[PDB]
Amino acid sequence: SSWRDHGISYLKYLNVCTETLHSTVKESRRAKYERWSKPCYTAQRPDGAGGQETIDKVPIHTKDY
Amino acid sequence: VDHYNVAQDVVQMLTKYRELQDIIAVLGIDELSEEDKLIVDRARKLVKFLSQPFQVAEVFTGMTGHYVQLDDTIDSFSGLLMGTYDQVPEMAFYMVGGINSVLEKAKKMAEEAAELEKMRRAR
Amino acid sequence: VDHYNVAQDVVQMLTKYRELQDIIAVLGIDELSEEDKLIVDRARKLVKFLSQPFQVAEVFTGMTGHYVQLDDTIDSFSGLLMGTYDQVPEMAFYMVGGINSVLEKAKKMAEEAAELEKMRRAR
Amino acid sequence: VDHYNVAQDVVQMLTKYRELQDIIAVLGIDELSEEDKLIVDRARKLVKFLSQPFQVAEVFTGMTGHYVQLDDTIDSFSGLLMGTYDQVPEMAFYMVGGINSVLEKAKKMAEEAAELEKMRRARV
Amino acid sequence: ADSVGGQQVQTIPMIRGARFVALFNQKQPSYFMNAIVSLYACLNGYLDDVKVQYVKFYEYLLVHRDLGIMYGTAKNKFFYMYVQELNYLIRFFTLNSPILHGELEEMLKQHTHLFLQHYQSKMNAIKSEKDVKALKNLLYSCKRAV
Amino acid sequence: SGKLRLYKEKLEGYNRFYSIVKTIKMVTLAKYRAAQGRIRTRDFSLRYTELAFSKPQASRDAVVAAKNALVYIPITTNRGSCGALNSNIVRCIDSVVSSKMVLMPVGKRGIDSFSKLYPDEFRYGIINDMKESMHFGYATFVIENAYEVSKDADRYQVIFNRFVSAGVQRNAVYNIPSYEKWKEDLADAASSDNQKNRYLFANALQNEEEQLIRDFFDFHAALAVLNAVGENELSEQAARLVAVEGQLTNISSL
Amino acid sequence: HDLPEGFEFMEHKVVNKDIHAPHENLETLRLTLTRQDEFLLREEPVKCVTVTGTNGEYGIYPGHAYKIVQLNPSPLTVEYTDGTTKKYFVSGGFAHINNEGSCDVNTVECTLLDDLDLAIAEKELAAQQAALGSAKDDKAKSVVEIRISVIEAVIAALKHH
Ligand SMILES: O=c1ccn([C@@H]2O[C@H](COP(=O)(O)OP(=O)(O)OP(=O)(O)O)[C@@H](O)[C@H]2O)c(=O)[nH]1
Repeated sequence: SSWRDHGISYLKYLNVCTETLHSTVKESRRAKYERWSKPCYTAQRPDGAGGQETIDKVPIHTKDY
Repeated sequence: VDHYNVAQDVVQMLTKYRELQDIIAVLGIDELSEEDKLIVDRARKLVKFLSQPFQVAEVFTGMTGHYVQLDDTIDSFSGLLMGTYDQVPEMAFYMVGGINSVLEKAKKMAEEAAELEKMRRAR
Repeated sequence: VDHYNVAQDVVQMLTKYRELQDIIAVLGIDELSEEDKLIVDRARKLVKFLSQPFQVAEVFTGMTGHYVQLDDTIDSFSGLLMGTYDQVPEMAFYMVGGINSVLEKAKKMAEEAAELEKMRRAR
Repeated sequence: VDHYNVAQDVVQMLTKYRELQDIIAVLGIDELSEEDKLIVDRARKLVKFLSQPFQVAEVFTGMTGHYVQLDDTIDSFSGLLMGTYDQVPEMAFYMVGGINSVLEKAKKMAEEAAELEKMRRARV
Repeated sequence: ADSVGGQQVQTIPMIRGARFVALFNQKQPSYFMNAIVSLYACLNGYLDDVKVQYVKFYEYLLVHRDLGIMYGTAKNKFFYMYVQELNYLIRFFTLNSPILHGELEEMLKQHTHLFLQHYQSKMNAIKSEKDVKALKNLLYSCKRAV
Repeated sequence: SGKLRLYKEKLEGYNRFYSIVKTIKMVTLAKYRAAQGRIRTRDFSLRYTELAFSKPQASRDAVVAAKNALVYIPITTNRGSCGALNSNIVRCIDSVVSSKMVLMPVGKRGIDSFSKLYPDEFRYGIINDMKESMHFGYATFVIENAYEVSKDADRYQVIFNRFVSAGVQRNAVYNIPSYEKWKEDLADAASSDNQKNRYLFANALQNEEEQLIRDFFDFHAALAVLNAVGENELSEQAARLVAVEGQLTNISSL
Repeated sequence: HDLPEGFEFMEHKVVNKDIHAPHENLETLRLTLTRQDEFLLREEPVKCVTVTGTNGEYGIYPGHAYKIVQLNPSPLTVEYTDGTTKKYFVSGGFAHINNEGSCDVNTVECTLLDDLDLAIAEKELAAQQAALGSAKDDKAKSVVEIRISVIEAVIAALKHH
C-alpha cells in the first residue's frame, strides 16, 4: 500500500509478511516455521589485511528496512 | 560338492549382509531394493539359525540340547538359501537344532499366539 | 586447602586442553563449543603464565628475573581459573611474575598498540 | 651455472612435494592452497619426467631406449619449472627422452582421443 | 565415543552414567552400606535431577546426614543411614527385597525431595564473589570426605 | 627404545584421528539423512520459473554479445572437507573469465578462493550461518545485493551443486536475464509464432500490469535462488559424507 | 563444459496448449501448491480452487483462461470432486492459471488454517497497534501497517469458519 512510495521493494514486503505469519503460528509448529525466517547471514569482502569488511548494500533484518 | 556350494553361499550371503548393514545404517532400511530386503531377511535367519543348544548345558540352561547330523545341516541351510522357508518367523531359528526343530517351534509359536488372540479378542 | 584445590584445578584444565588440541587439528577452533573455547583461552594463558624469567638467566633472556611469593602464585592462578583475568591479553602472561606484573605488561602492551594505531592513523 | 641452478630448483620442488604429500595422504589434494596445487602438479610432472626407458630394458619396458643429451635435459627441465609446459598432459612425460619426445607422445595421446570421441560419436 | 566433537543428547543411560563416574571418585574406602546404597540410588534415577557437580554433596548428606530427621519428615521405622549395623542385613537380604525395598525407596525419595527443595535450590541462586568460592570449597571437600 | 616409542605414539595418534573423524561422519550422516527429504519434495516449485528463464542457448554468443556487467553468484560452503564441490566451481568461473565478469560468491571458503584468484573481478560475497533451513529471506538478500552490485547487469548467473543420487553430484547453473532484456524477449514470445511454449505464458504476463510482471520476475528469480542455495546444501552433505569415508580408509591404512 | 541447465533436471514441464487446437471439456484441474520451495500437492486433480488475488477473489475451475495472479495475504480453498474442502492460508506469491487445465500456486508461505491460532493473532495485533504510534519513521509505519493487515486477514479468515 504505502510501502511502495517509500522505495521498499516487493521482496522485502514478502519477507515481512512471512515473518509476521510465522510469528502468528502456534508454539509447537513455530519450532519449524520460525526457522524459515531467521536471517542468519552477512555480506563480507576480504581486504588487504585479511579482515572481512562487512558491506551495507542491503539490510539483513526486517527492522532495518 | 553340495556341502562346499552351500558353505560358500552362506559365506557370500553373510558378507553381503554386512555390506547391507552399513547401507541401512546410513541411507535407511527402506532404501534397500526388493532383492536386498530378501537377502537381509535370509541372512538374519542364518545368523539366528547358526546357534545350537548344547546337551552339556541342559542342567544350567534347562533347554534340551541337539546333535545335528551333517546331512541335516546341509539340507537345512540349503533350503533356507533358496527361499523355501521364507514364511517361517525369524525367531523360530534361535537356539534350535535342525530344520524339524524349526518347524515344531513354529507350531508351538503359532498355537501359542492363537490363545493370545482369543484372549485379546475377548476380555 | 586453597593451594591444593588450585593446583588440582590447574592440572585438570591442562589435561582437558590436550584433548581439545586434537579436535582443533582434525576440525578447527571454529567448531568447538562456547565452553570448550573458554577452556582453550584460559588454558593457553595458564601455559604461558607458568613461564618465569630466572635471575640467573638474564644473559639468556636479556630481562631481569622475578621472585614470586607462594601466596601470589595461588591467588593469581585461582583468578585466571575463575575468569577474573579473562579480558587481559594472552601475551601479558608470557615471561612475567605475579599478576601485578601481568597487568603492567598489559598496560605496556596496550600503550605500544595505541602508538602503532596512532602511527597508522596518521598514514 | 644453468646446470647448477636448474638442478637445485628441481630438488627444491621435489622437497616441497614430499612435505605436501604428507598432508595429501590423510586429508586429500582438495585441502591444499591454490598455489600448493600448482606445486603438486609441477612436481608430479617432474617425477614422471625423471623416468626414462633404457636401451637395455627394452624387453621389460617394451619400448625403444632413449639417450638424452646433457644440454637437452637442462633445457627441458628448465621449461617445466618455468611453467611453459603446464598445458601438456601429465602422462606425456612418462617413459620419454627430451622435451621433443614429450611433445610427440602428447600428440599421439590427443590423436588417440579422437579414436575415442569419433568412435563415441559413431556409437551415439 | 560418538559425541566427542558434538553436543551430547541427555538420555537416561547418559544421565545415570555421568553420576556413576562421579560417584567413583573417592579418597578413602567406603563402608559397604554407604557404597551400595549410593549406587542403588543412582541406578534407579534418584539423581537424575541432581547436577553432576553436586553429586558428591548429595552423597555426603545421604551418608553423614539425614534430611528427613532434620525436617521432621522421616517415616521409616528402622531403615536409616545412621544405623551402621544394617550392612549385614543388606548383605543377607538384597536391597531388592520386600523387607528393605519399601523403606529404602521411601528414604531415597524423601532425601532426594528435600535435597532438591533446600540445598540445590540455594546452590543455583549463588551470585557473589565469596559465596561462589565457599561453594567451590564445599564441593571439593565433599569430593575427598565421603 | 626411542624408535619403538615413536611408532607407538604415532599409531595411537592416528587412532585419535580416526575417532574425531568417525564422529564427523555420524554427524554429517544425520545432516544428510534429514536433508534427503528434499528429493521427494522438489522439482515442481520452479515449473513456471522454467517458462521465465529456461532459454536453451549457446555458451559463446550469450557471453561475447553482452557488453555490460555479467554478475555471477557461485555458491560455496563456509567449511572445508566437502569433496571437490567448492573446487570445481572455481574452475567453472575461471573458464568464463571476461572483462565484464563479476563475482559475488556465497560461503567463507568461496570468499577465500575467488578473492585472490580474481582480484580484478571481485566486489563482495555473502555468507550463510547454517543454523537455519535455507529460507526466502536469505535468497532475497542475495538478489538485492546482486542488483546493487551492478543494476545495469546483462545477466546474473548462479552456479551451485545438484544432488541427483546419493553420490552423483553435478554442477548446475541458473541464468536470470536482466528484466530490461527479459521484457524485450517476452515481446517476441507474444507476437511472433517463434517461441510457442512461451506464447500463452508470455501473453498472460502481458495482459497484466507492469508492476505485477516486475514482482513476478523478482519472485521467481528469488525462488530460483531458494533452490540453488537449498540444493547445494544437499550436495555439500553428500560430498562431506563421501570424502569423510575416504579420509577414514586412509587413516586406517596409515 | 556444457553446463547442464538447472531446469533440465526438472522433467515435469508445463503443458501449454496451442490456440487453434480443438476444445476439450475437462472435469478436473491439476493443482500444484508450493511453499518455500516445497510442494504440498503434486498435480492433484481438484474440482475447483479459490484464491484471493490483489484485485479480488478468483474461483478457478477446469478450463479457466490462461492468467497470472499476484496473491495477497489471505486464505486459499481447494474443493475436490469428491466434495471435500481443504483450506490453507498464504502470505503472498503468484498463481499461474493455464487453459490446458493446470493451476500452479507458488507461495512464499502456505500453512493450514488450523495451524493458526486466534489469541496469538489478537495479542500480536495489539502490540503492532501500540508500536504503530511509536513508529520511528514513515517506513516503520508502513511496515507495521503491513503486519497489521496480515493479522487482520488471518483473524477474519478464522472468524469466517
Ligand atoms: O487503470 C487501470 C487499467 C488496468 N488495470 C489492470 O490491468 C489489467 C487489464 O487487463 P484486462 O482488461 O484483461 O482485465 P480483466 O478483465 O482480466 O480483469 P479481472 O477481472 O481479471 O480483474 C487488469 O488486471 C486490470 O486490473 C488496472 O488495475 N488499472
